[PDB]
Amino acid sequence: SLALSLTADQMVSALLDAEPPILYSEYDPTRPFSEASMMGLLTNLADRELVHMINWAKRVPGFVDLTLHDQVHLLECAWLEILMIGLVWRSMEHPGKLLFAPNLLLDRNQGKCVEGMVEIFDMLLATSSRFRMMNLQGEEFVCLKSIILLNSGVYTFSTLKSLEEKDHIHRVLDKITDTLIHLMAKAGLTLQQQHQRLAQLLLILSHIRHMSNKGMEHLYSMKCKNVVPLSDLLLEMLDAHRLH
Amino acid sequence: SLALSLTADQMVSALLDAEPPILYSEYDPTRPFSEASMMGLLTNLADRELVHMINWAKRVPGFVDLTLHDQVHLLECAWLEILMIGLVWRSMEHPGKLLFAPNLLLDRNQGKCVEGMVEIFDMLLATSSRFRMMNLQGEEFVCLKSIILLNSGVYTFLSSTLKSLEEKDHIHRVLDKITDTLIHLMAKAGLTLQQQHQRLAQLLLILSHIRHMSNKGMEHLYSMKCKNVVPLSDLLLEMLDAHRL
Amino acid sequence: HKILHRLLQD
Amino acid sequence: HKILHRLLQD
Ligand SMILES: C[C@]12CC[C@H](c3ccc(O)c(F)c3F)C[C@H]1CC[C@@H]2O
Ligand SMILES: C[C@]12CC[C@H](c3ccc(O)c(F)c3F)C[C@H]1CC[C@@H]2O
Repeated sequence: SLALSLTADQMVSALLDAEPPILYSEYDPTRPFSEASMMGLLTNLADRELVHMINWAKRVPGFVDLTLHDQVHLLECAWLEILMIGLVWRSMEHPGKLLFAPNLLLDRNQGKCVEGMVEIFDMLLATSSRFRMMNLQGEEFVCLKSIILLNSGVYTFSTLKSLEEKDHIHRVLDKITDTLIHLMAKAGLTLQQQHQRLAQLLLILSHIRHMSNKGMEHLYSMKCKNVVPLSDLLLEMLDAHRLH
Repeated sequence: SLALSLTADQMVSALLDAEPPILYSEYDPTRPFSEASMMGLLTNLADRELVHMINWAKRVPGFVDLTLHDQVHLLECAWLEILMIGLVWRSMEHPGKLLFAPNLLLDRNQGKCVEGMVEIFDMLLATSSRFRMMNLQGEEFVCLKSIILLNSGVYTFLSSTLKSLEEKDHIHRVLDKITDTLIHLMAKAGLTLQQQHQRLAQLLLILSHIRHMSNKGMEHLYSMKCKNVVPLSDLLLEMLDAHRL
Repeated sequence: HKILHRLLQD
Repeated sequence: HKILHRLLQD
């Protein structure tokens, strides 16, 4: 089936090479921030990141084996999670700050410009602090990000073809588990430290799920208040969660 | 704290001994459901279940070591996740059904008695199927549930200042112990080292979906609150106001 | 002063 | 139809 036949180090390389680039913001220091304008920047950025994500996802081993229907569902379910773990990752070296872009580095007090957004910034900054405390490695990050892609929507899939696709996904997920463990072993962690750290990293995905759900609702309310014009792509991702 | 000195077997025993009882629904005697009727029963059950959860939480090793404020925060954040994972657990042996109580076993289609609730049932049922497909063990269940209690709200521990840092480190230490306990159970079950790690990953990733169901459930319950389809208890309203304001 | 507070001590 | 569906082909 390919993907399954990959070694750990092969798995790592594939994920590392598939990594999307860091994009810039259309941030214009000419004008002061407004709620509408900050929401404009952030969502414009998200939109352009999405296109790269979609293409990144296809380079995640096992993902293109799935139906178009299943690829869509997985991405629809996990897109904001995937954006957030990437953000939290590149924000690691910047305590008290979120590096949305190299030209867009925001602290929590700048998040207060948008109503109810500082709560989301606070959670994001805490996660970044958590990753920094754990000394999260790049190889570990790309494993976690692929795990989010394959797992977050797998439970929301009758039929037997639907079970064949579910099984295949879990096969690949188990492969990344093997990859993560192998990484920690190579890094010289004890056998005990291996399963302890594996647990720590995966439990963070529960908070990332939480941040996404709070983020989805916040973005949705901004939409329903006509604060920001969203791309048709974003409207469709947002729509996939119903929300209210 | 004599929580970090527990053996893996003593951890299991403590959690099993701490287990809350399976409450009954007042569903009487069997009148045809309505929207207000089912919401009434479900929320009534939830309120009664919550009181027991709080005493169960106090018996989770390491939990009572935390400040009053932090204990409150952990329960406020995790209460619906804890109910849901319990619901899913006792619904394992009843495929396509949700056992809210021994006398309240709901089919999927009965979730359509309440607007928008069937989608939440669907997610709970899918989780139940995964547990069943994994052949989830009781000792594993109590480990996962305790993990949810300690893990869900520890990141939102605002004030990363002073003796709140000591708190967070304590919680992570206990979490490691429970992790060790899960692995111990799998090792005892005869799983290979690779099988152990894979199953651990599989169980914890389910907690990501349990978080999702809780966030959606909170939103639904809030919408039902505002529409006044059902009068909620003071306790429920408080737990609900923790995710809002 | 919340109900949760009371039950945690009780 | 859906943009995401279209993008997953291009
Ligand atoms: C505008 C938001 C904040 C920034 C959010 C956002 C944008 C781009 C990212 O790369 C990212 F990681 C991220 F999280 C996207 C939305 C979610 C909640 C708010 O409405
Ligand atoms: C009434 C609800 C459905 C059942 C929910 C619920 C009740 C009791 C449980 O033991 C449980 F596990 C559970 F999930 C509680 C709320 C959440 C969304 C709906 O409004």
